[PDB]
Order: sequence, then structure tokens, then C-alpha cells
Amino acid sequence: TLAQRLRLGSLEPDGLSYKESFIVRSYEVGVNKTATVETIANLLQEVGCNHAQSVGFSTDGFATTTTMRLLRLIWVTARMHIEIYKYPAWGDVVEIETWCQEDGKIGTRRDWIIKDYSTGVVIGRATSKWVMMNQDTRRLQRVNDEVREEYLIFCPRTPRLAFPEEDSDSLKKIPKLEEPAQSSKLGLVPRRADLDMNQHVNNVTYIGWVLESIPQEIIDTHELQTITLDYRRECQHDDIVDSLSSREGECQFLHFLKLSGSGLEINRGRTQWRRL
Amino acid sequence: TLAQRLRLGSLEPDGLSYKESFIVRSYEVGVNKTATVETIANLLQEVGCNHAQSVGFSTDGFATTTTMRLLRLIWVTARMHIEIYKYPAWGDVVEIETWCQEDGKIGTRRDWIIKDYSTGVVIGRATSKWVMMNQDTRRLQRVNDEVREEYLIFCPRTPRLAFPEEDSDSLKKIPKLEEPAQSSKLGLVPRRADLDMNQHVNNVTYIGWVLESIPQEIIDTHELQTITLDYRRECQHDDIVDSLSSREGECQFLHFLKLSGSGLEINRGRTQWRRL
Ligand SMILES: Fc1cccc(F)c1-c1nc2ncsc2cc1Cl
Ligand SMILES: Fc1cccc(F)c1-c1nc2ncsc2cc1Cl
Repeated sequence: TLAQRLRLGSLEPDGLSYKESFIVRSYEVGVNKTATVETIANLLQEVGCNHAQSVGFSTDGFATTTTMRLLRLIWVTARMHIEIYKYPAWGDVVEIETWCQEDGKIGTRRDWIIKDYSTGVVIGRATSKWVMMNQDTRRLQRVNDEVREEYLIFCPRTPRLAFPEEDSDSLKKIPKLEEPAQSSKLGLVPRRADLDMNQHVNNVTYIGWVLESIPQEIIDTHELQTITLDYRRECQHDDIVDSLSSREGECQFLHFLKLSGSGLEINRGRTQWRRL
Repeated sequence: TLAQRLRLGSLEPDGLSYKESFIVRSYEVGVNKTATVETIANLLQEVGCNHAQSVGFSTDGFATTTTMRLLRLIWVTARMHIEIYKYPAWGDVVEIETWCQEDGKIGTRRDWIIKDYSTGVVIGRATSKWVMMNQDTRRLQRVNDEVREEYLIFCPRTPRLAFPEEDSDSLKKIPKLEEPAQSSKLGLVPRRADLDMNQHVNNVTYIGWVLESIPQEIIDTHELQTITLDYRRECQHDDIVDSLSSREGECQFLHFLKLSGSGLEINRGRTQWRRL
């Protein structure tokens, strides 16, 4: 397709990773005169999509194989973990590599390295854990041996980890914060613009909501260094959400999104912050 | 710079208009599987900012001349008018031409043509009125003959109009909608994410707030064909917005944005809709 030809990317030599670069646009930058986390997350999704496209997945339910489509099987995000050392500026060229390895029998892990292409310096990295689910029962699966063959051709056989260090913050359990929470943002409702292709509430919306929970004093004086998010439930368009946070100039916060009425958990998270 | 070498864009020969093309990315497409209005608005900003950059304007300012810098002056939208005939799909390429001509001495008019990249068929167009504003006082300004000298070199001598037709919808005055209004979206609040470099509410957010007021039946069964938005008074980060609309297979809405507390008008608008 024309987009594959023109895009600033391509499969890498071994064909087991994808690389694409993006010119940071003027509207992508926030109060810190640099790319918002939302922007970064979007680009993580874009390169993930384009990787899938380039190995022959026919953009249906994302990353679904020919058999998965037939057996009504999909990939759902259990965890996202983003770490940014340095937010890029308007007009910077950011290179992002992404690839996918097996994650035992439960599902799949997608990683990302984020470079400033000019310097070649790593400005961020990211890792994510996904699980196979029957889209009809919404119930988890041992990854069929049929499916594994279809996708593992396009994955490195031996570990490639964006986070290869020992007790990696990326795999740390997140506990439920104790109510009442130090900070809260109450009665949040998805806006229309927050809804994706398939009418699900966008990952960037969950990110936004986590930040809404943070005290003005911290965002005025600090920048987000890491975010971790575990997803339990999809938030419906008319659902009403309370976003909570507590602590646990370099600070961490525990997060928790629940439904205002039910009290039911939508997600929980952790965010680390650096001083400006 | 590397960004300009990699952008699908360039000044035209004459140095009086700028053209840049875009691949519609995965997260830029809404429920209709086509680019959102928020993406198209964003793209119109980007191509305008890159035209500024291309004739030697610096960063930290959209088209703010050497003097404007010194006086702490910026450009703000008085009126936006967009028309889309066809929304590009995920993966499609659109070319946008943009240029800027003078609007008496109250300010400047920026216009856009949107074409399909391959064919060069017109799928959309836009025009806008901008006025100078002190970025600190947030107060509108007499356009200096000093600043006119600095920019007028890069504006075509004789009118170029994206809307060359006679009694153009783009120039028609917008009446006050009669309250109480058919449709409403109350207690809207700027998100942290809506705030730009300088800490004020993005142009695109006001468009979103207008679409929030339209009934679900319409968005489910129709596409936005045109929008006219007047910006009368700014939304502050701490302000709360009520967004109103009424009617007046092609349907129109009169719009009105006011502050929940004051009852102060910030914006008034028209939207024209086509059936999917
Ligand atoms: F898109 C892919 C191209 C090549 C190899 C892969 F493993 C994938 C893939 N990426 C995923 N990302 C999140 S779940 C998921 C599942 C798969 Cl099969
Ligand atoms: F960017 C520009 C490049 C070239 C010529 C111009 F006149 C501009 C310009 N464009 C604007 N667009 C909205 S306000 C505004 C003001 C100016 Cl001075």
C-alpha cells in the first residue's frame, strides 16, 4: 500500500522487529513544551499496528491470526508500562522499534525502544502484557498450538527485553490503595472524542484520568517518568468513574479507577515523577 | 533540518503557499473508520505551523514575528470555518495547501485546501480570521505596521480564496441561539491535556465542545460537513462550559458556548451535517 511505501519505517533485517520514525507535530506537545504521554502512547499503538500490518495481519481485531478470527479469539492488554527519560520536542524525529515475544502459555509481550534518531539516544522504552480471550465468553485461553505457529514465525525465539534488569519496576505488582485516597477526581465521564474505531474507551483516556488524579503542585513542578497500568474492565461510554491516588523531589503514586456507583475496579496504576 | 527533509511538504516555487501531506494514523480515526474532525483540525494547525517554520519564524510561537516576540504577542483564532466533502480512511494520504493573506489591519486570514494525495481531488477546505493578542494580559491588539512589514512579504499580493463564491457561508454572521436550547452538554471542564505550551485552551477543544452538544442520533447517522465557530471570549483553565445547540437529507445546528457561572458567551457556531 502507498502508506507502507511512504511511511518512515520497515521490518528490520531479521524480520522479527519493526522500526518506524515520527516527526513530533506542533499539537502533540503539552505545558512542558514537549510531547504529552498521550502522544507517546498513541505512537506506541501506531507502530504496533504498522508492525502487525507489515507481517500480514488484516487489521480486524488487532494482531489476530486467521484461525483466531475463525475461533473468535482476540488479544487484550493486561499491563502497559511506559518509561520516558526525555520528552521529545516539536520537530524532533523519534525512532521507535517494537517486537513481540511469547509470554508463557497465557499470551504475549510487546516491547518498544524510543530513540531520538539524530543523536541515536534512547529517550524511552515500554513493555506490555497481553492474553488470549474468546471474544464471545470473554474468558482467558491457553494459547492454542495452531495459533502459536502462525505468529511465533515473526517473533525472536530467545529473550529480547526492553527491561532486562533484575527486579524490573515493569513487573512490580500494584496493590489496591487504601480509601480514603489523598487525591481524587470524581464523576469523570468519557467524552465523545475519547472513543476508538470500535467504540471502546481509548487507552489514552485511562492515561488522562490517572494524571487528573495528581495534585496541581506536582504537575507544576514535575514530569511523568514512568506509568504502569493493569486493566481489569473496559469502561463503557456512559460509565462514571472516580480516579484515586496516594503516595508510597522524586515521588511515586498509587492509582485506582473505579465506577462511581458500583465501586467496581476498572484499572489500577503507578506513576513515578522527576523534578523539572 | 532532518524533519523538513523527511516531511512530505515544502513551500511552493513562489514561496507564498505551503503544501504538506499526511498518512492517516491508526488512532486518528473515529467511529466511522475515517479521520475525526479533531484530527483534521490538528492537521490544519500543523501545516500552518510548518508553513511559519518554513519562512523563518522560530519555535515558541505560531507565526510570531521578531517584534511579536518582543511585545509578548501571539495569534489567536477569531473565526474558524471548515468544510469536508470526504473524510480520509485509516491509511489514506491527504495533501493540505495553506497560505496567509491580510484581513484589513485587524489581523490575518489563513486558508487551506485538502486534496486526496494521489488524484489531487479536493475533499475539504477551510478559512480563518486571526488577531494579535498579548500572551500575558490575553488582550486583543491593534496590528502594528511594524509587524505587517515583517510578515507581508510572505502573503500573496492579490486575494487567493479557498471560498471564492459570492455570499459565502464562511463570511455569514452567526445569530444568538434562543435558550432554552433543544440539546445541551453541561458542566464541561478543560482537561489538563487540552492546555497548550502557554497553558491556554486549544482551538481544537472548542470544536470538540460544539460536537458534544449534538444528539447521538445525528452522530450515529451523520458526518460533519461544515463548521463555523466564532471565538468571542477565552475559556480559562478553571472555567466551566455549557455547550448548547438547536436545529434551523441535510440538517443544520445553531450553537452557543457559555460559562456555567457567569453566563458569559465564549463562542457561537453553525454545523452542517450529511447522512452517511
Ligand atoms: F503484531 C505482531 C506482529 C508480529 C509478531 C507478533 F507477535 C505480533 C503480535 N503483536 C502483539 N501485540 C500485542 S498482542 C500481540 C500479538 C501478536 Cl501475534
Ligand atoms: F505563518 C505564516 C507564514 C507566512 C506568512 C504568514 F503571513 C504567516 C502567518 N500565518 C498565520 N496563520 C495564522 S495567524 C498567522 C500570521 C502569520 Cl504572520
